Amino acid sequence: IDRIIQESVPGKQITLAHVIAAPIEAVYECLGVDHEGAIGVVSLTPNETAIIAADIAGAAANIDICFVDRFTGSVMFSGDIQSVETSLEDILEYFKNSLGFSTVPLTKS
Amino acid sequence: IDRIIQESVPGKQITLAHVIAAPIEAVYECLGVDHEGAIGVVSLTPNETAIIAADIAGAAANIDICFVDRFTGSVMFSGDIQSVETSLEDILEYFKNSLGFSTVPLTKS
Amino acid sequence: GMIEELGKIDRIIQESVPGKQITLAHVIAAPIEAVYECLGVDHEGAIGVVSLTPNETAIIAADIAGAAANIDICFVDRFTGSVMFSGDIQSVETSLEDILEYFKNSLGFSTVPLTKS
Amino acid sequence: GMIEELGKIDRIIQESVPGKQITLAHVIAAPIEAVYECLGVDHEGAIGVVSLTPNETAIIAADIAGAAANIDICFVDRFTGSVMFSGDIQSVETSLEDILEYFKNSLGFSTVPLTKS
Amino acid sequence: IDRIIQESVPGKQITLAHVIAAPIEAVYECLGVDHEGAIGVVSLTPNETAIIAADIAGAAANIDICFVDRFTGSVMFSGDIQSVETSLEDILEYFKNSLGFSTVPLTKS
Amino acid sequence: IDRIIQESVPGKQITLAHVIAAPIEAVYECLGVDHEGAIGVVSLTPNETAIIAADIAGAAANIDICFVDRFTGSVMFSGDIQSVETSLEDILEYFKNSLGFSTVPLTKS
Repeated sequence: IDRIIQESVPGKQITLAHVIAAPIEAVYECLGVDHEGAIGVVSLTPNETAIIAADIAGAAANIDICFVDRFTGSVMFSGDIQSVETSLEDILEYFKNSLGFSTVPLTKS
Repeated sequence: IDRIIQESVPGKQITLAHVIAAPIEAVYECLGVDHEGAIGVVSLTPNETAIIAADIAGAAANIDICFVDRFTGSVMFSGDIQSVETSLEDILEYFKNSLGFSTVPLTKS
Repeated sequence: GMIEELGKIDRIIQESVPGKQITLAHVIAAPIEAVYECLGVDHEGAIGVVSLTPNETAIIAADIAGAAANIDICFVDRFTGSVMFSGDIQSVETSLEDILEYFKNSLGFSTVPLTKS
Repeated sequence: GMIEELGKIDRIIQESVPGKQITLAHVIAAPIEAVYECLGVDHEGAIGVVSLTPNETAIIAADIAGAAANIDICFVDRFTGSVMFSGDIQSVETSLEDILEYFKNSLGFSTVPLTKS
Repeated sequence: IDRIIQESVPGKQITLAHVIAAPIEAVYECLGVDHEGAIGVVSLTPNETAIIAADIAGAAANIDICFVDRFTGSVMFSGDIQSVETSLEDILEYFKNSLGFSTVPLTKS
Repeated sequence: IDRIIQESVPGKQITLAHVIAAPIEAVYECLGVDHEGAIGVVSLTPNETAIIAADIAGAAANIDICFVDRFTGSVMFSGDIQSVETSLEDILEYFKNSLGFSTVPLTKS
């Protein structure tokens, strides 16, 4: 079995840019939010970029930030489906173009 | 021994999609749940996808969500064996077909 | 940067996912008093210790252990992927064997042998 | 195990150590109200955000930032390797530039460019 | 830049088997122990093996376990220098021979 | 994209051995220390070696240990610039020459 030294640094990636269009009651309940609208879910690396993603999403009409987590690199936000989708697009486009991030497709459930 | 720089990012994978058909008493007690029915257990990466899997499980079948853990990337839920298996199948199908995630088989004990 | 350039250190992206493995399935036949005290358990019998990946499989291993033999579960830890349980040596070994056989034969996970101290 | 054998998945030992890198040196010029609220800071000025490895270098970056320009440190986090600070846009950019130049030129760390939103 | 999927599992290794022969006061103070004797320090992977190492060390004459940490994979114990050294040797020999661990030399400060 | 199994173990490395010669007030305040003298900062792997580095630092020179963190693998200490530099030098020499660890230069700001 070969052995190597791995110098570990964070990559630059959005691994999830997702809208739950019509969450079930239990999902609203676990976030502690109003049981209305869609939920956007973002996974980012490095984790500090959560605050940047939350700032992009929360600037848009109809978007309320549910939480910004710099410890896990996660953002969740609420809005109508169309607002949530375009804010996910704003995040993907900013991070791809400006920070050279690897990105995933916008996904929907 | 050589040295390489590793840019660490989360992968996109379900590593466990499991039903315990007839849990022992100690296992119901560790989850704090009613001592009836089957338990479904899911391991996901990136961890934020736990909320997506919980939403699919609750919409797929008459199950009770035990917890949704975005910190560990884990979901557990309860219901009759058929209901829990339906929920696991719907998670695995959606994550594979719609998210392009790596998946595992639906496993049973 | 300078360290990387002058060291000619290469760079790769690694997508991290958990593997599927039992890395420890161990019986302490006759624990010392301090080990029983650290688990907060009765100072009698053997202790079984299991290390699993991914960590959520701890609850599956605990269920098999308790169904396999007359053991008392000490803890089931889905945060660390760990299970510990207690009982007479033969019961603890039976439970460890049943965990290894299920994970190897039904799940196809990588498994270590049963080890004893 | 069966999954590994039939998938012909190879196995390597990786000795994990931290690298030496700034992965983020970023100014939010005009934060939204919710971002100021999440940091618990005055709702005025730009925010600077730094991601460092190894995480203990957060205190070094905070010291440079505060010495470089009239900024207010929001937090210094040696557990996550993170620094955030606030001030007028030109002060926040000066502090980020001074962090990048010190880490690149004095320490030889890998560094990203200064980024703006 | 190449990209690979890393299936992460714990290795089997003792990375540290160390005796501080005559700790300074501050080191005794940080462990909350009597300011006498040497300190043995063990780093193990997987972390659950801390309990096995603590059982081997604590069985020996003169050894008191300071702490056993299954969350970090760490053990610290106290005794006279010679007892601490032979207990570190007992741990290294058990884990190398029985569990096939990679091991380091016994080190001393 | 190919897949490999990575057996993860800690490496043996000091990644930071740093003196802040004249800290700003906010930095003394974040550590909760007297606003006088230099600060030494050490990053170690495996994390248990923090206690070994703290012991060497305290025995090397007239320094005050701020914290010894075996959870993060970190040590910080305070003293006059000469004392702090002596302590960092003794840590780097011992870890390189006696433990066979990878080290970094003694760095200054």
